[PDB]
Amino acid sequence: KLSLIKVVNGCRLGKIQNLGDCTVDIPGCLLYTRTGSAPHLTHQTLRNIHGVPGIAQLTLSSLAEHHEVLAEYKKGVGSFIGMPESLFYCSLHDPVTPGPAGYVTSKSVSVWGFGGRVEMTVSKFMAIQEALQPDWFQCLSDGEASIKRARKSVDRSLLFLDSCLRLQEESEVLQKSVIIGVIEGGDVMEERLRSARETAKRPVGGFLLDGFQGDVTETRLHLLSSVTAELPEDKPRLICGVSRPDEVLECIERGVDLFESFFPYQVTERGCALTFTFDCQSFEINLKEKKYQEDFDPLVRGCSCYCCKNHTRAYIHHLLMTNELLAGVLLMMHNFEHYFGFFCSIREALKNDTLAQLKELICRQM
Amino acid sequence: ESAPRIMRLVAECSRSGARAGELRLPHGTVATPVFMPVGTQATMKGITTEQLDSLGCRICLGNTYHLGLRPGPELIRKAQGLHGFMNWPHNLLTDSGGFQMVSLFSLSEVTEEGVHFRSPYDGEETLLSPERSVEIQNALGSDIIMQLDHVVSSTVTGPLVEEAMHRSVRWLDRCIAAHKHPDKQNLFAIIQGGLNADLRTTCLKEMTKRDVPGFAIGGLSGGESKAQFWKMVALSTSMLPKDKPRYLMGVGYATDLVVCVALGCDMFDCVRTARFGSALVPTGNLQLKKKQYAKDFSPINPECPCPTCQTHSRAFLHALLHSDNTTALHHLTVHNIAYQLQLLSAVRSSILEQRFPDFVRNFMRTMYGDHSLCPAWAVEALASVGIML
Ligand SMILES: Nc1nc2[nH]cc(CN[C@H]3C=C[C@H](O)[C@@H]3O)c2c(=O)[nH]1
Ligand SMILES: [Zn+2]
Ligand SMILES: [Zn+2]
Repeated sequence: KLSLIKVVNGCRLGKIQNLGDCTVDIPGCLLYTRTGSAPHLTHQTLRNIHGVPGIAQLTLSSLAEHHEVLAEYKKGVGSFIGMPESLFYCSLHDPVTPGPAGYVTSKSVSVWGFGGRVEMTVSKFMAIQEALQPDWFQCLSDGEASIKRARKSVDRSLLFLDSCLRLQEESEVLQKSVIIGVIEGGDVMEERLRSARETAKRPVGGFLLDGFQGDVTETRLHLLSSVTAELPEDKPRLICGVSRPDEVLECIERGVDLFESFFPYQVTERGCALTFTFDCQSFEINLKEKKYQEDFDPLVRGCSCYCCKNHTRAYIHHLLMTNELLAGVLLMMHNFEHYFGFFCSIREALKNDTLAQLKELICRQM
Repeated sequence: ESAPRIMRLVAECSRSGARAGELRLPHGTVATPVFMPVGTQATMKGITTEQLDSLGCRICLGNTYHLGLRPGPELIRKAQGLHGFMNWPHNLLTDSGGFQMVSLFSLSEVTEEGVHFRSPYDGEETLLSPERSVEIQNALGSDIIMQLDHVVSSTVTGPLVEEAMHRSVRWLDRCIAAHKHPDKQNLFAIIQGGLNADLRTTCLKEMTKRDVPGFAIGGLSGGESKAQFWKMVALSTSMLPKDKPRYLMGVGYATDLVVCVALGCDMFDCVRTARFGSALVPTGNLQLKKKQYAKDFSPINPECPCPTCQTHSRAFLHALLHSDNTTALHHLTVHNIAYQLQLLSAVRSSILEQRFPDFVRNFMRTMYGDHSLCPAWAVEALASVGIML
């Protein structure tokens, strides 16, 4: 149940209900995870971060190769990885490490985890989801269309969508799981509208806007707003591969609700800390730089995360130079806290009608 | 007119040498016997100050040689000492900087002036005198500092053993004279003398004439036989003052710990099994990379209160060891430190409750089985202090 509050300049402010029956604020982001954990964080350290999303993103690519053990476990992936109190959306691909392209046919899609290619027909896909038991999952889809190749991306995804719906209708396990429809069609306007209008015909719980990643062209942004125009209002709109703050804001203006949070993880992995301001009148610093060796300030003055309240730039610099994993822990805590705080500021700006100002504040720092 | 004692004894076993005490240190009182993890081992594996505190750690080690390289003593000075640099509020113990974690390829021969470091590719050498070792540890600001000693392997023989032992006495005196603020840091002597009972006896007799707040037992755990190991430990505790702490360096195996507590030791350190996938348990260890754990959905130890055992299954740890090894190594290191701290907490509770002999018998029974299956040296060491199995 998606209940809106306002649509200020095409931006959807609201909350999703009946999830138990937990809730998720929109616009918002999903907690990014790799192979069943928020990277470098635990239950304890995650509890201190403020504004943690209600729902966490898992990827088939990192879990598919663990099918056997999970089916034996029976109680689903959330319980298996030790955080059963959380909601999980299971997408097909990891946004950071998607794997080699060109293995999609009208009959199977392949993902790569730590080991070897896991090729999945519809049956195998649904059999894996029966073991994972996520609350939401992306339906199997062809997102590799990037003219005649775009027509196929729609039809394969339509074919996968209806087969998965059939199998879900007769699977007791997947009854309480919500399928997300996937809009394809690549960069061909005609197919995007077709995928949009045809996927909406089916009773999916939400929509995934696939193939809009950057390298984000204003051409793609036009397709995006044209696609969201064909989509109903009462259903959530997710997007994949869009996480940088300026891109997030462009997509929110065009009706997109939910975002992946892989951006703060990427910042962490290169030894960097988010510093961009998101409240009042450079977006990151590289803690490996020698200028931080004697800098005893926190990463961000006034930040409330455990890293900033209790550790210095100097210390984190040292930890990176000696490759201690505590560096990645403290950077992940700060970067997630900063990024979730950024989304809190978006929802507050929408409430107060100041999103245009926040966009200029973000875009002058990126 | 001796110096004030930093330890008080709260209970003693009537048969054995087991002691339960408290160390009144500038960053808090520490219950003994105590296992002291290396702080950088935990942080290298992503363990925070909060997590290490949460496990019950109240004193941990800093490695002076490594800290002297990165970030260096001057920077730790500007950072307000090691406590401020790493944001650690409890106690710290640092070594002299001349031996621990120093590669033999990096050392030239010891002289009376001190230890000599070599720099790569025929570069110039660096001296570490006893006076400079104390000054470095003054800058680190740790609560316990160790004398600079002349360390030789426990399996070296010949005149070098006696030579190094006597130089260690002389360097002790120089460290005492250099340490101008015993009201702020506690300097410990280190007994040497190898496996030579006469040399170690001499080192014990002479070093205890120096009024330092505590005594460590060095030179052991370097490949000697177990027969010789425990007899040297017992020789040492028989001559170290009862009213000061006994710190046994480089002993961390659970069975060794329990036996050495029974011989009268108070503090322990040891360096790492988590990298092989091993989880410490009361029957020894679990090798979680083995296929038999792939579908084992129970925790490492249902009675372990560590965050790994209250959150995760063997099956999940087994999957991560393969798929996300860095993450698994965090979880295993947290549990392995927890196990060591819980072992010593349980040891301490048994001495306060006057049931240490029964605790040892339960420990050995769980760890080995019948008396015949227990290590022969441990049976003999324990029998020498009235604990029969
Ligand atoms: N300074 C100092 N640090 C120390 N750490 C551990 C020990 C005791 N065990 C080491 C010494 C000799 C053995 O071969 C073993 O390698 C020690 C010491 O005797 N002196
Ligand atoms: Zn912060
Ligand atoms: Zn545990």
